[PDB]
Formats: sequence, structure tokens, C-alpha cells
Amino acid sequence: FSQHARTSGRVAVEEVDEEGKFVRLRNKSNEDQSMGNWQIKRQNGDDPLLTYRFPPKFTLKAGQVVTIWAAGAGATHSPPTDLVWKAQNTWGCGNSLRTALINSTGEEVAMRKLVR
Amino acid sequence: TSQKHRDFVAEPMGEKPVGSLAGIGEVLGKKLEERGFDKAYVVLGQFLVLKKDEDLFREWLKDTAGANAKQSRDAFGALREWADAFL
Amino acid sequence: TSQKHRDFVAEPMGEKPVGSLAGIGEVLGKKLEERGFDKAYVVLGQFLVLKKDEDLFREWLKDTAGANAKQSRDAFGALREWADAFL
Amino acid sequence: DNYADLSDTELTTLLRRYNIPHGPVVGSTRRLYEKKIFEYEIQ
Repeated sequence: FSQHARTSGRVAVEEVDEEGKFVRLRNKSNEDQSMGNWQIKRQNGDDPLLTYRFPPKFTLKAGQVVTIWAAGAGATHSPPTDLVWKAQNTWGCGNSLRTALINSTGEEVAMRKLVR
Repeated sequence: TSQKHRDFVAEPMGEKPVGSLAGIGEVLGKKLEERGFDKAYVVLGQFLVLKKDEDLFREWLKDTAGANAKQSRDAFGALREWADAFL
Repeated sequence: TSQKHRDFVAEPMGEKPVGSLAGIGEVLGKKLEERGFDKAYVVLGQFLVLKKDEDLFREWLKDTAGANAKQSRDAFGALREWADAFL
Repeated sequence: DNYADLSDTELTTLLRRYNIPHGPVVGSTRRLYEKKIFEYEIQ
């Protein structure tokens, strides 16, 4: 897998599990980022789009990492550091995986794409 | 700022048609497609070879596709805003 | 894959110089800059107005700046991989 | 500079007529399509 990434603001899509168990977002800045009502848009090849929505109030602190686990991973939901996507078993697998971070007003602010 | 402008600059353009770009109405879109600009990325291409220059791009849209001042202004603004966010 | 290729396709290009584009050596880069293609985005723009076409882009690159088969192959492949990810 | 006096719009209809694979005719593509029209006509 070849990796491609774009970060417009404070939060980057740092790591994408090729086995689909998680997505990790990192606040690469020295400031706290409000991420309330933000969304993760996951596009695996030609599969239907996967949308994960963040709670209506959520803060990713300066330099911190938040992992969003798919239900299949058997992770424990511990809100600040770890979020469990209960209704979805996988982030998805395939040869092309595109994970985008969308802000509260519908703008793509970050992305990581895994190819081959 | 318009709905078409907001929706265009919010995300990567990918495979979007010329009409998705702000200022590109039905007439202006039909003429750009007639010139071979089926997709909005083909218009971005012209904007990029014209080195993001406003005067050169708006005079180009006017000369080749009959764009009025409001149309050329809106198309350039959307592409400039998009290139700053995604390029 | 070379280091130049890997660094180019991993992130947005912004206003990076032409030489950052894989396949673009000293001579090629110099020849492009004198033709107005001083930034990699101007060359991406050319690739887009040519509808991402391999034959058309490689032929233009050979005719404009004297690029050889390996150079045009690498410049095309780098722009194609980049546009598939970020456009 | 062999197909001069021909507008970009007439060069396009000529690319279409000869089934020459093409994108739009703009300042940075003009010379290349004129060369393709020449290569076609001269065969």
C-alpha cells in the first residue's frame, strides 16, 4: 500500500488500518480542536460510502490521538482516546481506501488514501 | 457566496461536470462542453497553465465561451478558493 | 520507485518547483521553466487540459522540453498517481 | 504555424472530422494539435 495524505487544518488522518479495524486522527498542532458534528467519510473502491459522525460536542486536544474503532476490533469505548463504531463491523478492505475528515459545515479538511 | 460556490470549494472536484463550477450556467456549460471541457478539472487545467492569473483566465472564459463579467468572476473565485484548499 | 516520485505523490504539491516532479531532471526542468512551466502545478494543468491522456502528455513533454521515454513515463505516472489521490 | 488563419473552433471541427483523439484547443495545446492535423493529412 502507497499512502497519500492532505491536512488543511489542525487534525490529520494519521493512520488507516489496511485490515479495517480502526482510523486514527491526530491533532498535529499545539492548539485544541473542536470536532463536534464532524464526520469521517470512508470510500473503499466502488463500495457504498461509509459515514461516521462525531458526537455534537467533542474536543481533540493539542498533539492528542483519537482512534475510531470498527465493532469487529473488540475495542472498549473510552471516549476521549477511543471511540467505538458499534453499528459497523469494519472500516472496510480492498485495493483503494479513502478516509476523509469533514468539518461541521461540510468541508473536507483532511484525508489519507491507501492504494494497492 | 452561493450554494454552487459553497458545494464546489467544500471538497475535491474529482469527476464533477463543468456545470458544478460557480458561474458556469446552462449556456456557458453547453459552450465549454462544445469546446471540449466536459469536466470541471479540464477548466482547472486551463486555470493552472494560465498560472492562476485572474485577468488571463477571465478574458479567456469571455473570448472562448462568451462568459459575462459576473460569470467569469464567479468561476475564477471558485477555482482560486478550491486550488488554495486542495492543491 | 524513486525518492522524488514518493515525495511528490504522498502530499499536495502547492507551488513546488517543476524539478520536484519525478522524471524532471536539471536540463528538463530548465527547458520547462523557460517555456513558463516553472511550478509542478503548471505541468499538472497541462496534463488536465490534455484530459490526463498518456500519449498526448508524453508527446507534448518530448516536443516542449526534450524529455526522453523514461522521463515522460515518470512525469506522467507521478501526475496520474497524484491526480487520482488529490483531485 | 502551418494551420494559421484557422480559429481554435475550426481546428476542433477538423480534429473531430479526422477522428484525432483530443482535448480542448487552448494556447498551450494549439501547436500539438496543428502537428497532429499535419501528421494525419500528410498520410
